[PDB]
Amino acid sequence: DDWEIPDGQITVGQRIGSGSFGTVYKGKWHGDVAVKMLNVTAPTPQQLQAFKNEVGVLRKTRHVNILLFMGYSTKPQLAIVTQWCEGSSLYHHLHIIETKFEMIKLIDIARQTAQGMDYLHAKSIIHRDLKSNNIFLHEDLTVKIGDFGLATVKSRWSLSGSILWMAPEVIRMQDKNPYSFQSDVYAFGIVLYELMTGQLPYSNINNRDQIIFMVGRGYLSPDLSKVRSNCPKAMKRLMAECLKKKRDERPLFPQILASIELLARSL
Ligand SMILES: CCCS(=O)(=O)Nc1ccc(F)c(-c2cc3cnc(NCCCO)nc3n(C)c2=O)c1F
Repeated sequence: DDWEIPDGQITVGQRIGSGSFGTVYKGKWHGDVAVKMLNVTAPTPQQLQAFKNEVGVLRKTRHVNILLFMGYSTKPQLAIVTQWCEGSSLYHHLHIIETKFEMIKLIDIARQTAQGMDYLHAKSIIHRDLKSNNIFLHEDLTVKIGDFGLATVKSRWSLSGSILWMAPEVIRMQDKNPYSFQSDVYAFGIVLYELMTGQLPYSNINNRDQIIFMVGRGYLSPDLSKVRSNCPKAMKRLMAECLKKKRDERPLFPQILASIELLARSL
C-alpha cells in the first residue's frame, strides 16, 4: 500500500537539476523516472515524519496534468521519485530555445496549466511557485505541473528567480500567510503573459529590487499591449483579470477554465 521504495531498487543517472533544496536526477525504476533527492545530509527524526507528511500531500494527487508521484525513498538519502518527462519545460521552450508555438497550441497549454491548477485547488493544494519553469511539456503536447509539494519542509527547515510570478501581496511580505488560491491565479497570469508575449515581464528593468519594490506598491505591472497581434481580445482581458493587483478581484480557476475553454471554441 505505502509508497516507500527500498534501498538498491532505484538507479540514479545523469544529473539535471541544481541548487539547495534537493538535487534532481534522471533515474530508472520500472522504466525511466526522475528522482529528487533532498541533500539534507542525514536527518533527525521529527524531520523524517515531516518528510512523510509531505508525501501524504503528494499522493493526494492523481491527474493527467499534475506530475505523477510514483513513490518516495528515505534510505540512501531522502528523495521523491516521479515519472520522467521526455521533452523540455515551458520556460525552456519559451525563453531559451525560442520555440515558436502556434496560437492554438499556446491556448491549449494555458488551458492544461489551468486545468491542472484547478485540480490542485479542488484538492486544497496551493502551488505557491507556479511558473513556466515548473510546467513540463511532456512529449510536447501534455502539460505536467510539478514542484508544488513539500512547502512545509522549507518554512521549518534550514524566492528569487521566482519573483516575476509573485503576486504583489506576496512580494511585500505583509503577514503570516500571503499565499492563496488567488496568488496562484496571478502566477498563472504571468505564464499567460509568457505564452502570449513569448517574453518574461519587465525585460527592460535591470535593477531587480525596483521590480520587487514597484510590483509591491502597484507602481509596476505587466505591459499587456505586447500580446502578439493575433492573441484574442478575450485573452488580453482574461490576462488582466488574473493579474489584478488587489487579490480579491482575481477569478478562481473553475472560472478561468471556463473563459479559456470558451475562447478556444471560437477561433
Ligand atoms: C507530485 C509533486 C512532487 S514535487 O516534489 O512537488 N515535484 C517534483 C518532485 C520530484 C521530481 F523529480 C520532480 C521533477 C520531475 C521532472 C520530470 N521530467 C523533467 N524533465 C526535464 C525538465 C526540463 O526542465 N524534469 C523534472 N524535474 C526538473 C523535476 O524537478 C518534481 F517536479
